[PDB]
Amino acid sequence: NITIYHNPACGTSRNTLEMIRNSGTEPTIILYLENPPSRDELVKLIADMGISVRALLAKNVEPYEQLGLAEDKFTDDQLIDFMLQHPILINRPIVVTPLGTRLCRPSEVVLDILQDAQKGAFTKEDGEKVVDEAGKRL
Ligand SMILES: [Cs+]
Ligand SMILES: [Cs+]
Ligand SMILES: [Cs+]
Ligand SMILES: [Cs+]
Repeated sequence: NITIYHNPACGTSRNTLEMIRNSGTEPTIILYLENPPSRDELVKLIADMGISVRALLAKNVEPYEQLGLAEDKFTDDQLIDFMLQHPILINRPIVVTPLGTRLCRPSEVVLDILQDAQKGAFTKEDGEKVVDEAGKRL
């Protein structure tokens, strides 16, 4: 039972999706920019990811820049509500499986929560080797 909050225009997100698929399951794909999680869902996701709210914030996007989010003047809940109101602020990809939830940055973090091993070697789209045919992480 796998869900990925995906951005098809992001290489990290594409590589993570192809590793989910190479473990033998097709995930539910949520295009978070157009359908972001709700507030309770977002809070849960963050809790399950084990990271700070601030660590999920994408920098180098318009709302982060124009809202001055780089400055330490925001509570966690203010940052969560900015994420709900401006979903491009949610970094990507977020993957949820029966084993847990992770911000998969870098993409191979997803190997921690995939239940089934990669079915064969996996090489990222830019040629970076991740797992060899034997299944060893490179
Ligand atoms: Cs939602
Ligand atoms: Cs695993
Ligand atoms: Cs293998
Ligand atoms: Cs890259």
